[PDB]
Amino acid sequence: NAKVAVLGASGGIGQPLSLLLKNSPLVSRLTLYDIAHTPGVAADLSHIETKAAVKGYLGPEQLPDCLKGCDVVVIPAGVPRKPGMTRDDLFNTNATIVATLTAACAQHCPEAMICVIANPVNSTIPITAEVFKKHGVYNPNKIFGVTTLDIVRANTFVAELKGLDPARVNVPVIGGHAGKTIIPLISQCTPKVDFPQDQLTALTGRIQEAGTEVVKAKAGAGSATLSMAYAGARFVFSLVDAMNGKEGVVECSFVKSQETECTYFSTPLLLGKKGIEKNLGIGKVSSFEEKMISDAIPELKASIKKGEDFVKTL
Amino acid sequence: NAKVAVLGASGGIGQPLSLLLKNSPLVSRLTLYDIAHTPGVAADLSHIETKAAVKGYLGPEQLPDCLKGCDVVVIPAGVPRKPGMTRDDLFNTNATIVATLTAACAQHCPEAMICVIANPVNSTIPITAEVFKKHGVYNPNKIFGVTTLDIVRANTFVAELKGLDPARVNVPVIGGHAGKTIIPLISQCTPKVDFPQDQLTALTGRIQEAGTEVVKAKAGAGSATLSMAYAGARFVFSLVDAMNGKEGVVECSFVKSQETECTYFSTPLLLGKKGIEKNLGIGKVSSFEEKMISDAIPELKASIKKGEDFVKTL
Amino acid sequence: NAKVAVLGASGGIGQPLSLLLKNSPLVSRLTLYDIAHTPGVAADLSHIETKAAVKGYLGPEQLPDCLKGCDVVVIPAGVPRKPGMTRDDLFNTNATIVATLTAACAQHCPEAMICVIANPVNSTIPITAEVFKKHGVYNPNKIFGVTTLDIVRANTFVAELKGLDPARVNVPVIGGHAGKTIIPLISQCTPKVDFPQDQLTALTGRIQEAGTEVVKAKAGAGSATLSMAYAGARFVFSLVDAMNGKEGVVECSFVKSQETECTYFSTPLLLGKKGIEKNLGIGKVSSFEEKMISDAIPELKASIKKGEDFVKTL
Amino acid sequence: NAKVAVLGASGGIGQPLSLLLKNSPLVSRLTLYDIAHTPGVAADLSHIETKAAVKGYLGPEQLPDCLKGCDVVVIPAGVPRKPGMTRDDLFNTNATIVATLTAACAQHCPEAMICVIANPVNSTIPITAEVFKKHGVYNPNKIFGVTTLDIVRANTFVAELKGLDPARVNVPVIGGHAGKTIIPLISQCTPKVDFPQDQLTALTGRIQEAGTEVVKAKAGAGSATLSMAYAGARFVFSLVDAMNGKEGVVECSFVKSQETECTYFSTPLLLGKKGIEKNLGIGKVSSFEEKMISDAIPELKASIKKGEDFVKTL
Repeated sequence: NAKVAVLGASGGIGQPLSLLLKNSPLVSRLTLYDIAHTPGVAADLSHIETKAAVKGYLGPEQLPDCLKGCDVVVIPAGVPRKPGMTRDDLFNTNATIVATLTAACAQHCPEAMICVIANPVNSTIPITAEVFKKHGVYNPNKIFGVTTLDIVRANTFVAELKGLDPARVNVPVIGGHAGKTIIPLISQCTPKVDFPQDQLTALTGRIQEAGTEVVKAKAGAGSATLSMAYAGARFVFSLVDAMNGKEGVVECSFVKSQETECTYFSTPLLLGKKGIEKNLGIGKVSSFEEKMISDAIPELKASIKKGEDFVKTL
Repeated sequence: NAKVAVLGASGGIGQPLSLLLKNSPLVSRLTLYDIAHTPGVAADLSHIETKAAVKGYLGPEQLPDCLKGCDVVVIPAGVPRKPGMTRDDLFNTNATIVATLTAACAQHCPEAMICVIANPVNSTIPITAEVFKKHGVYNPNKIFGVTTLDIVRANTFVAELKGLDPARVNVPVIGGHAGKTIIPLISQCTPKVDFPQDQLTALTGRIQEAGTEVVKAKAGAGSATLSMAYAGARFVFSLVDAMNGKEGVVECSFVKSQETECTYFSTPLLLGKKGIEKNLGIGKVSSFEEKMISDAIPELKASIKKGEDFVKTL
Repeated sequence: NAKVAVLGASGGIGQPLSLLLKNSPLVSRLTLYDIAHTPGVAADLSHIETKAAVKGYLGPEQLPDCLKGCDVVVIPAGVPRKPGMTRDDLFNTNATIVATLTAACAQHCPEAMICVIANPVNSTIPITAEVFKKHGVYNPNKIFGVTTLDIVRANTFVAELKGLDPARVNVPVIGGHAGKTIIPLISQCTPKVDFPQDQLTALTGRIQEAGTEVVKAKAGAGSATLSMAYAGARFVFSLVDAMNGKEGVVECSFVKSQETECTYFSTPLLLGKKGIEKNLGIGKVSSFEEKMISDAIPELKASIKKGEDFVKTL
Repeated sequence: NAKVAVLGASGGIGQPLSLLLKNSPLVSRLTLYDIAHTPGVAADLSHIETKAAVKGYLGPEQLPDCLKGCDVVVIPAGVPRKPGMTRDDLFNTNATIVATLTAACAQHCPEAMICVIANPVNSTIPITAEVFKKHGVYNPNKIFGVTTLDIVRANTFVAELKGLDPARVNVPVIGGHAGKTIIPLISQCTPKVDFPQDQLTALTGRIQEAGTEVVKAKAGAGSATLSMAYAGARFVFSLVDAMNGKEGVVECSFVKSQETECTYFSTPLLLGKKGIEKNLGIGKVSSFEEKMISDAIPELKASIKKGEDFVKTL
């Protein structure tokens, strides 16, 4: 009986994401928000033979009605990358977007799970947290930076190289969601896999640059949409399952953390009825993986401070 | 184990359809075709953690490679309606698209199952058949006009009026896929439902004009995409299941038919390893439903001849 | 000091057309209307260092304000063709667009010159006329189906074949604006040009199919925009010159006509202070050109009745 | 006689710019380049009844054919701003675009005038210069950062405030093209105008933020396109006129400079057959203007350095 809001539902990620959500028997009400096209998207989806009641909402005047009574809010809203851009180049525009939408969440559904897809996640989660603090309703167990696509990619790339079924591969990925902050823990992969250091370095590099690879491949027509819809759907379903009392639900996500000196960090999280049940931590890692964690912390701290400083000027 | 081609994979229907197919454990290879953007879409989808190998093809030169060894070909390729248009306003453009694509199918994967989504279906299926006849490889048990969205809509609308779960509702829909040729057999609905004639006529009208309702809702941004992807995926999965040896698989579809005076007609079909195993026919219908069939036949025969005459001029 | 309104100013034709008008010393006020994006287009254009005052209007509330006091209204509003479509395939969408916009013109600037670009012109001019008749303000000397791009094309193609300066070439084009109804009168060209038959036939066909040529070349990204903006601007400037009292201003345009049995027809028109001063008629033509007129008449009459019937269904 | 290449001809600026160039009797050959849509744009423009021969080129394989024999190359190519973005956010994308395109210019038409519109101009001109240096063909009198839109805006705003014909207004604008580096010299305006400091400050701020104002007004639909096409065309025509031997042609442009400590800077330039004939310098300025110059130099220096360092990484 989960009530889910999608903010940015008319965009490239938002539409196929809303489809996957509508198709699931976990969702009872699907409220869609954007600045354009939502009524059409809602009409389209409302015809699908599943139980989820689909409602479309349009413009900041209707945003409160979209959020009212929501259990989960997913935020794919945001400007995508063009070839040559870094995720950091999107900060100025997407920071304003996230601050506005999460302010409405703080006011109208403060108890909801907030899942931010909007890049750069390393900065937009700190923004979300500070906005919630401003409204006096900050719960760090309920705010999630969606990094699930990194794990999905890692699983796929490991499966391809080792001739495995990616459905039965699980690579923990930690740190953040940008460049060298993406740290795939191949040593913790199930099933156990052994790559030589040159192949391991190549695999790790491809995981880190996978987003840019897709941006390049689309050649100006945006960034990952369909795989991001898949990964965002996976995360929401995991979260909704856990809220309904499903046990053993573990997902990596960029959250308020005390695992490192970084105040926000991605690690495997046991999810439960109140959101984050337990942060399962970094765990035992190789020297190579330790080196990556060390190199990533400087950029993570910088991205975090950037997001915090943006909210200070509001 | 199925090898599925999606012709028009970069379009509004094509992209979410390709996503749903990539997510399926029934698909082992997914080849995508379009005249633009296919490499970007293929790169996007290839990151998803499922077994299906994804490959993107671009331009008519690469169309043969896309079709090589395919088991099922799905054709969402086509121009969508704008508000005010009838499906027949798309005839000239989509007839040419279907004629070109199905000609490539006849040459390069004649044994494959051909699922045509491109509208107007009442003419484009006749076009497909005549193209296959011209190449001397016409198998009427393997060419399908996808009407599944009509059934999906009928199930949803009946479920909403009776307060049922759409997953437990099954409404046979017969005839064709345009206006009054869409004939929902509410008298054969499982479970049995009783409407007074005024509500039954309103429900019947809603099902018939649902496509136009979505076009009006999208207000220039195309026609049904996400619900059509769902409906298209449903039909493909039913078909692939039946091909692997699943029993009792029944789907309505616009096909070569001897059930009425129309040479092509939509009825529930028992699917199997060779495609259509048995046409289950119209069955017993109400007087109201009998009148709808009688009134639809002239339009169906007209649309069929229009498609046949188009191929005849080529 | 002309006041010009552009209805559909945010579209593919509208924006470059608006630029050309803003750049002209003949325009003192430029009012722009559309259902989206107009404020941004007006803001952009308002920075240009010419005298024309630019104002952007958005939505039905503001449409009357755009039209009040206008000398000329240009209506590029309408959906463009995709490859394989005929101009007639756009009728059912563009008919309502033209009906709505010309009704506002009839109410708010009935004395203005009404220049309809929206296709299919052979049907949308009849619509415009009947709308003006319904409002009791029909002046056939002020309603113009813009065929100017046919003449511009003919001039270019003749000039290229003969190696002439296209600025010194003038080819009358008569009939209508769709395929075989486009009748270039190469026999009346200035300077007089003599082509061998095979070149003459190829030239004539190229002129007739030029729009489809551009649609093909654009491969789904619409139809002629930049050259249509040029041609539309040329026609407006000719109208304004004539309104300012310039002598001998001649333009072909699709207008109410008694030159043939067709109630609307394009011929060279002497323009004056009140619009059409004198219809100069078909004049002396060749046998090849006479046969083209004969072939065009049935299609034109069909297109005209289609537009007339549409208004009668309202 | 002038052969002009437009690199980025299919974009928002490129299309209307190409139209204005096609319309000009100063242009005899027009070559259009982009990575998509160019064939359609070229076909469209090739129908216009002016002498300029139009040809379209698609993809890096055809870029050399586009550039050979060119007298002037204009580069509007580049990603536009979204609301929130600074021009600096576009650096990474547009730097790569400019680096690639200007490398091709240095290889295939090193004698051509190079007019860079792509922002941030304060960095992309340094990129252009260094790329030409690498190929041993650097001519600083032929490389221009197009700042003309700032002058066009200043003229319009001054004219509007004083009720003047903007055609008779001329405001020199110096420095660069980004925020506080845009320095309008109102003290050197012709005709002489007098504003109180409060008005002068607001007018000055209005000119500096004009680009951001349009981005806001377009609300996500890009940045200035039509006015930039006007301003780009103006500059190209001034340059081509000067190349034809017209005397007294003066335009402000961001060029290699020794007028200040900045190695690149915008001031009024006397144009001629060699490109830059003479740099006319800053001239006599007010205290207010002197202060703006002092405050801008640090940012200009950083932008120049940033561009130079980028080329080192290639």
